[PDB]
Amino acid sequence: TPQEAQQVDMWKKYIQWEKSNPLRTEDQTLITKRVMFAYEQCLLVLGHHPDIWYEAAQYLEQSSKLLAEKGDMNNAKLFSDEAANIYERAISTLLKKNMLLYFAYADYEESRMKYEKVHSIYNRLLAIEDIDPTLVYIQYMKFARRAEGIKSGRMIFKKAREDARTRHHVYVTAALMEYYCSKDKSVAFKIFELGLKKYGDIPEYVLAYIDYLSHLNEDNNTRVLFERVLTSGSLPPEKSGEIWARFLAFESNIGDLASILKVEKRRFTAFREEYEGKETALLVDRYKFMDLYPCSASELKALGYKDV
Amino acid sequence: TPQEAQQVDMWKKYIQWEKSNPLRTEDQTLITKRVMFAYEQCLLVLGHHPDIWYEAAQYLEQSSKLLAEKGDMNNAKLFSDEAANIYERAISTLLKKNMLLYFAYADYEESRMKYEKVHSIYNRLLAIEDIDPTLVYIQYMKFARRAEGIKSGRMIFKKAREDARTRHHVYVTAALMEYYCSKDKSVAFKIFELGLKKYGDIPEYVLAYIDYLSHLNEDNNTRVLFERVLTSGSLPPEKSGEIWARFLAFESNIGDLASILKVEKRRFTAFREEYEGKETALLVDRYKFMDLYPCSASELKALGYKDV
Repeated sequence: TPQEAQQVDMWKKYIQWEKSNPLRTEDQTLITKRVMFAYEQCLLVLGHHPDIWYEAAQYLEQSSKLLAEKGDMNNAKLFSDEAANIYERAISTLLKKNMLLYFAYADYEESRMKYEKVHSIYNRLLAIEDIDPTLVYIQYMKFARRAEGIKSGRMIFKKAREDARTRHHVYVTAALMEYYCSKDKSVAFKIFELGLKKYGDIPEYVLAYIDYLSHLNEDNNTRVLFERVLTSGSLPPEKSGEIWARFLAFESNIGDLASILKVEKRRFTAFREEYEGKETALLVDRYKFMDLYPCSASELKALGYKDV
Repeated sequence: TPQEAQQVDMWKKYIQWEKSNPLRTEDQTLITKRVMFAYEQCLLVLGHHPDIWYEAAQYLEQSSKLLAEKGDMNNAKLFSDEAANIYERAISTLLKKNMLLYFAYADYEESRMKYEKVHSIYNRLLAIEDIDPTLVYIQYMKFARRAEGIKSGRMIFKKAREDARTRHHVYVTAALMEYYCSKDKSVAFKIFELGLKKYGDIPEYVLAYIDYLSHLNEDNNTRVLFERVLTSGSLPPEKSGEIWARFLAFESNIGDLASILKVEKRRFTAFREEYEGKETALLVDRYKFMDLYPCSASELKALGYKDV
């Protein structure tokens, strides 16, 4: 609502004034106390805004940093700990399923080295039945690996495959992790293959896999994967649109005109209904390269051309 | 214009009807003529619709294949050379500078081994002063590679650079060609570097480079590239949005929380204006993964979140 936008601004503009140390004081612990009081007053009527909680926690974070740099250690801990309580209150009441704050809180405790504290935050979220954990497992994995090594990440991945709610993105994340961090193509291939087993009918997963393999730059292996995913019967034709496109493109970069036309023919087959009476529309994707088109916009729509 | 569209559809149907050979005749060359006569009358008034020319040119090419597939060589060649003149007529009259047709023409003549003919078409087009040759050179190089070889491709790439109208896309194409075909990273690097001098300010080109390098999976090199791309003044700050997200994503994949936050701080520092009092919206990009967001679309809305 437009009216609420104004409340949020009066609060933020007011908190800003408070942050500009009106007292002209120098006792940082006193400024921070006045600023927090303001945030509190704000949270009483805007407790449903993730940003309010986040910025407040962010403030105690920067504050604690200042008192530390300026020697004061006692208040550096009090404010550091208070920040974490901000996150706790956030997810413990008004925003119980807010992934954004859970992740912020996780990162904050990770920065403070409280790894067990982190583990309990992610798992706390996961234990909430009505949410899509996919993105949660990903963050969790990135944390395990980052702070406890490969083996730790793998355990989180395993916990992810065993959760019925997890979706395909988790396999992509795991496979690439093995490839980028472990520098291990062998396992990358294994996890992708494993995910292809249950998500061979999801174009974004298949495309995700196709893409990883393409960049290895070994023409043959790449062609096999293309054939396998397109010709296994797992991926419906109505959804193979971009796979065909990618395949065409691939044959264009390192193949020959016979490979290209041949593939473009198999696609027309798959969409004998779709691109019917519009072969010219399909022809465009044979020439377009990142924002460059064989025809003008108006000319391009008069062909009935639509692009992914 | 609705009127225009109605007529095309109208004629396409007729032409199509004539293609069904409503009066069952085992005389193809006659079915063809009847269909071509239909096309001809259509091209007489709708010569400005590329699809009509191409589709007609295709039918002939197919009729030439059905006749040649039964022994009748005479008509096979007759209809083949006929298809070619349809392209020839299409670019010589109403669509003098239409890329899709020149490419389709070139491609057709190429499938018939008429390479000199091909070279002529690409050149007749490049010969036209007011057009964007970029995509024309890209296609020419592709042809030059498959038909005459890598040494030939590099030749078209030279002309492409020599031409003051060309845009960055040609460098990306050459660089990747050297990578995907020549399997030569050393040259891919030079071309990309060569190009980087002329287009360090074009986010599209830079992202293309980063992406190529990034997939080579050598951490420190990728990092160095990011630092150069984002650090030299060549890239207008307001157009760095995406590069910074790639950078943050990159660190998120293979680095620790510190480097992640370090890059996030630099991103913010380069956008104080942009995302101000909207720090939370940026935090979103720290977690998002290929279509999975930490918040609900509406929640993302309130944060003033836009996707770079």
